[PDB]
Parts: sequence; C-alpha cells; structure tokens
Amino acid sequence: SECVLGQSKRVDFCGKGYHLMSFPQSAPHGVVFLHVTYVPAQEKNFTTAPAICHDGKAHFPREGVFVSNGTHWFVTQRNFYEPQIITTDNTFVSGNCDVVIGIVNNTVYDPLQPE
Amino acid sequence: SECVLGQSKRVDFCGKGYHLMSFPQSAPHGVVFLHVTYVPAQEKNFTTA
Amino acid sequence: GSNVFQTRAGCLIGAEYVNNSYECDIPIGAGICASYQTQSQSIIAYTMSLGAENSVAYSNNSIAIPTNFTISVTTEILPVSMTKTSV
Amino acid sequence: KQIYKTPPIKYFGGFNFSQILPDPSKPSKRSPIEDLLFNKVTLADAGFIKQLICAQKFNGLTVLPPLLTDEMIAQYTSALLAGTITSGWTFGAGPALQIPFPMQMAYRFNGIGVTQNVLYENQKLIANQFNSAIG
Ligand SMILES: *[C@@H]1O[C@H](CO)[C@@H](O[C@@H]2O[C@H](CO)[C@@H](O)[C@H](O)[C@H]2NC(C)=O)[C@H](O)[C@H]1NC(C)=O
Ligand SMILES: *[C@@H]1O[C@H](CO)[C@@H](O[C@@H]2O[C@H](CO)[C@@H](O)[C@H](O)[C@H]2NC(C)=O)[C@H](O)[C@H]1NC(C)=O
Ligand SMILES: *[C@@H]1O[C@H](CO)[C@@H](O[C@@H]2O[C@H](CO)[C@@H](O)[C@H](O)[C@H]2NC(C)=O)[C@H](O)[C@H]1NC(C)=O
Ligand SMILES: *[C@@H]1O[C@H](CO)[C@@H](O)[C@H](O)[C@H]1NC(C)=O
Ligand SMILES: *[C@@H]1O[C@H](CO)[C@@H](O)[C@H](O)[C@H]1NC(C)=O
Ligand SMILES: *[C@@H]1O[C@H](CO)[C@@H](O)[C@H](O)[C@H]1NC(C)=O
Ligand SMILES: *[C@@H]1O[C@H](CO)[C@@H](O)[C@H](O)[C@H]1NC(C)=O
Ligand SMILES: *[C@@H]1O[C@H](CO)[C@@H](O)[C@H](O)[C@H]1NC(C)=O
Repeated sequence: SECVLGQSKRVDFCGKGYHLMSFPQSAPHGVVFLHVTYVPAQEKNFTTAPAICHDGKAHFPREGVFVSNGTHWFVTQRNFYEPQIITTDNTFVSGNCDVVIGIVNNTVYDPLQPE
Repeated sequence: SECVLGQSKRVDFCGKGYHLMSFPQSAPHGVVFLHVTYVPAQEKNFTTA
Repeated sequence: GSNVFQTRAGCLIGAEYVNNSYECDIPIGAGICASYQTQSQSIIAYTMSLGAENSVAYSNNSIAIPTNFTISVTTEILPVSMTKTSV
Repeated sequence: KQIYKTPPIKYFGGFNFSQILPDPSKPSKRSPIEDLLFNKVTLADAGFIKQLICAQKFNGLTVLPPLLTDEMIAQYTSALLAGTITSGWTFGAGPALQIPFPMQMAYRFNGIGVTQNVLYENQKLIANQFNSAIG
C-alpha cells in the first residue's frame, strides 16, 4: 500500500537507498517485490562556508550548499554536482555580518543592475 | 532504521515533540535510545487576518 | 591430545586456531566461528570479523559531493498465506 | 557494511560528546552511560563455565552463550554513532560523505520548518542547552 501506490519517504522501508518505484509479482503462497532505487556514485571534496557577507549582511542559500573549488564560490544542490553563479534570487538575507561563525566575504551578482 | 539513519516526520514516534536525531546505546538484552527533540516555549497573542 | 582448543563454550576437538579474520560460515559461539579452508585440507576456528575497516576525514570546512548516480533493482520476498487443512 | 573509526579530536563546534563516545581509559571500552546501564542491571547467568540456584540445574537444563559477545556489540554501536556524527544521514543510503556538524544541525532544523538563520545566530545557546541536557 505504501511503496507501490505512491512514493515512500521512510528509510530502508522500500528498498535500500532512496526509493523510486516498486513492482509486485505473485509466487506460490507469497509475494515478491522489485524495488527500483537511486544510489549515488563517486564523489569529490570541496571547501564550504555557512554564509556569505556581501554588504555588511549575511546571506544564506535558498536550497543547497555553498562550495568552492579553489577560486570561485558556487551554490549547488545536495545530491548532485551542479554549480551556478550566486545571485540575489538564490539567497535570502537575514543578519548583520557579526554573529555567524565561519562567514566569508566574497560578493554576489545583482540581476537587475545590468538593466 | 528510521529515527537514527535520518529524520522522521511521524508524530510522537521518535520522541515527544519535533524530532532532531537519536543516539543508540546497548544494554544487557536490549537497546536504549536517546532522542533529541525540539519543543516551543513562551508565546504571545496576535491578531490575524 | 592434538588440536585441542578451549573456548568460552567448552573446548573443541578436531580444529586448529588461526590468527587471521574472516566472515564466518558455521557459528560456534562466544564470538568464535569455524570453516573449511586450505592451509590444503583442515577445519579451522577463528574469531569473526565484524566488517571491513574504514574511516572518514571529518574537518571544519570540508564537504563531499557526488557527481554521478546509479539505478539499482533489489528484491524482497514475503509469505502471505499457508495451506488450509481440516481434521 | 563497514566500521568507521572515531575522529582523532573531539571538537564539534561547541557540542560535547564525552558521555556517549567510547572511553579508551576503561578496559571495557564503553561509554560512561553504557557503563552505568551495565552496572544497574543485575544478571544471573551468561553461559560461562560453571563448577547456588544455578548449580542445582544438573538435570539437562543448560544455557547456551549468545553468538555475539557483548564486546563487539559496542563496536557496532560506536560505528553507527561515528557515522551519524561525522556524515549526517548519507551513510545509510550509499557512500558516506563528510560534512561539518553545524551544517547538519542547520539542515535538521530546516527539516521541521525553521530557517537555518535561527541556528546560525543561537549556536552557542543551543550547544549549552544540549550539554546541560546530556549532563
Ligand atoms: C579528499 O577526499 C579524500 C577521500 O575521498 C581524502 O583522502 C583521505 O584523507 C585522509 C585525511 O587524513 C587520509 O588519512 C586518508 O589516507 C586519505 N585517503 C586515502 C585513500 O589515502 C583527502 O584527504 C581529501 N582531500 C584531498 C586534498 O585530497
Ligand atoms: C556515470 O557512470 C556511468 C557508468 O556506466 C557512466 O556511463 C558510462 O560512460 C562511458 C563514457 O562514454 C561509456 O563508455 C560507458 O559505456 C557508460 N556505461 C554504461 C553502462 O552505459 C557515465 O558516463 C557516468 N557519468 C558521467 C557524467 O560521465
Ligand atoms: C565537556 O567536554 C570536556 C572536555 O572537552 C569535559 O571536561 C572535563 O570532564 C571531566 C569528566 O567528568 C570533568 O570532571 C572535568 O571537570 C571537565 N573539565 C572541563 C574543563 O570541562 C567535560 O566534562 C564535558 N562536559 C560534560 C558535561 O561531560
Ligand atoms: C574552479 O572554478 C572556476 C570557476 O569558473 C574555474 O574558472 C576554474 O577553472 C576551476 N578550477 C580551478 C583549478 O580554479
Ligand atoms: C571582509 O572585509 C572587511 C572589510 O573589507 C573586513 O573587515 C572583514 O574582516 C572581512 N571578512 C573576514 C571574514 O575577514
Ligand atoms: C596468535 O596470537 C596469540 C595471541 O593472541 C599468540 O600467542 C600466538 O602465538 C599467535 N599465533 C598463533 C596462535 O599461531
Ligand atoms: C577547527 O576549528 C577549531 C577552532 O579552535 C580548531 O581548534 C581546530 O583545530 C579546527 N580543526 C580543523 C580540522 O580545522
Ligand atoms: C578449568 O581447568 C583449568 C586447569 O588448569 C583451571 O585453571 C581453570 O580454572 C578451570 N576452570 C573452571 C571454570 O573450573
């Protein structure tokens, strides 16, 4: 009722890993489930910073993490590498650049200033 | 499987209140769970629309 | 008189202790297992290996992110009913 | 599948974990809470070689010992705890990945509908409350 007719957010209940689909089959006095699941692969190191301080104010990712390879800071998802340039659309401001720990300066890119 | 290796959205399953994480310990013929939970505090009135 | 080893669940006759570690087939008890293995022909007893050793590299400002994935298909089997009978 | 060693140095951004992490000083390699739990429970027999009520059972009533000695169970507990403290929840669904503890705490906060700025501004207070509760 859970795995087949829907998608389950429970862990290890429907297969091992993140759950995608299920398929039922019949057997003598029993049932057999086929779980189609999603599992990550080879990874890379990165250097992170919990927040960004552009103009005396903190900045936080709307959805993702802040990473940097060796020269530029990017915001990405949690389960797949996809760097993008940080703009005001991907961040929300709350703070005064004095209370958080581990913040780095960098800068952001306004999308409307060029226009 | 649920409370430890992840976060659970089931109400009043992994500890009372909103759930944050858990830590296991082993006892003679059994297991002991330590749940870390989040609970609100003093509140204020407001007018809503 | 030969190949006699005393364990925490009685002594064992007919096997030789080994200082290596393997995933064990026949559970003896008290963390001691036994199996058939070469040196070419002998039954050996040893302490089980909990698993493959590993370590992480936790640090103040280090994160790890995957760049690829994989779709997998496992399987699960469950009984649903037994034979009906009458007397 | 595997066993994860504890990090060499126990600093986690103000959080304290001495009461639950393994204690190398004790011979049993058990955490203080585990040791207190072990001491509190009074057990009768564990299948050890016997030679007064337990002695009166020479009538074919024997007690086999458990397969896993209660020393390697502590190894499993330590492995799971180290994995969940140094890798978040990603080690339960694939290869373990490192991540700083405050980031993991912020994301667990974000899970229940509280923006992470709350944590990043009240880190010290949260750490002190956690330490007091554990104490
Ligand atoms: C990148 O990540 C790898 C792991 O994927 C790190 O490699 C381990 O680093 C620790 C740090 O002390 C060493 O103890 C291990 O021996 C390393 N692994 C191996 C197989 O040797 C690596 O340190 C990370 N950083 C860099 C710059 O490579
Ligand atoms: C992710 O891993 C898969 C593993 O299969 C990669 O797919 C292989 O890609 C190479 C590159 O041309 C092919 O020669 C192989 O035939 C592919 N394997 C299969 C089974 O189709 C895939 O390329 C990886 N992702 C990226 C971005 O490289
Ligand atoms: C917090 O961690 C510190 C070490 O990082 C612990 O420090 C000592 O712990 C012993 C254990 O009982 C105490 O007797 C000492 O008084 C502690 N000294 C200091 C300077 O902290 C400390 O115990 C940990 N906190 C708790 C509640 O266990
Ligand atoms: C790191 O990312 C920047 C972003 O554009 C890129 O230019 C650079 O080639 C990458 N690699 C290194 C080693 O800087
Ligand atoms: C960011 O720059 C300001 C002045 O330009 C400086 O005072 C501050 O220390 C910088 N940030 C960090 C984390 O050093
Ligand atoms: C195996 O280890 C023990 C100590 O646990 C040692 O006494 C013995 O010499 C080693 N080698 C054997 C049993 O062949
Ligand atoms: C993390 O920061 C603390 C701050 O005092 C420092 O003591 C510790 O050595 C740092 N660890 C790493 C791995 O950078
Ligand atoms: C078993 O016999 C040996 C003989 O040396 C002795 O040392 C040991 O204490 C005995 N154990 C028990 C439980 O009687």
